[PDB]
Amino acid sequence: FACKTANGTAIPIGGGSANVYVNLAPAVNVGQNLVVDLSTQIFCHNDYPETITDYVTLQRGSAYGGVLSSFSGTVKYNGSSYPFPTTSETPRVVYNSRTDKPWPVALYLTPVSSAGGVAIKAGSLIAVLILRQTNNYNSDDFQFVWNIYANNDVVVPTGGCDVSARDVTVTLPDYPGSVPIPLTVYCAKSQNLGYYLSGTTADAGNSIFTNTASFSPAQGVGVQLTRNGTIIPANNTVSLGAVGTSAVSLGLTANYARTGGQVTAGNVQSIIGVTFVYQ
Amino acid sequence: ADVTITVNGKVVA
Repeated sequence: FACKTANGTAIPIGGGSANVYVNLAPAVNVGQNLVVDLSTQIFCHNDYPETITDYVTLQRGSAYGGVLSSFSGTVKYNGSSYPFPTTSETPRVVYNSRTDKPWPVALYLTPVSSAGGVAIKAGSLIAVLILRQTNNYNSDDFQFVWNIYANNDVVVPTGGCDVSARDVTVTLPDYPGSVPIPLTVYCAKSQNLGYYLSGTTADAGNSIFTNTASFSPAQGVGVQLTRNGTIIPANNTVSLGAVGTSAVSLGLTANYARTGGQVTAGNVQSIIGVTFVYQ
Repeated sequence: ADVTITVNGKVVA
């Protein structure tokens, strides 16, 4: 019995450990979020299937690691769901072929927010899984330890809802002018959703975001967001109604807005936060 | 915050 990965390493007869670097594509689902499906990443086979049956379990103590180690969730093993981190060993999966076949493990995360996320840097540890292998022939009892790493920079969603993008950059026409902001949100199941903006503002109305450009800044102008013409102040919750599986645009537009005094030539930049809430 | 919007612009004399 031996196992291999989709990203070029393996563990031979007798077990051992390996570092698995996975290109993550997490997704929200109803009541739990997929962090990683390893059934495309880890494959195992039986070396003498005519005369030996191999038994494979997920061993207790399998858990999230690194920046995810505080999170709990569930693990789907061979079609059934168990609490994760694992407090008890799963039932057995039988391997009875020389053909390498999936280790059927998928890790999920219990939602904690509306639409927030954890930003994961490429190369970060996300989980440690213990594959236990026995057979019906001798007393072999081996551990195949899979250390799961993010291969890519990614955001793991922690909410019931997810967004088309986490980091949006738009370019205004030269002053004066406006530009639409592409940003949509959807939820695994229908949710009553709102959002509010965050940032530093220049005006007594708390609605013109300061020009924080670092090189050759203009003076006298900031950035103001509107929704169909209505100004959005900071820390003022806008309702999106009921948001379901179809993506809903926030309908945001960026504008220049004067902050007082002489307007001078130069660059303009504002960084604005968007945060979702359940209503 | 959940999402960050970076708005870039320019004032020309």
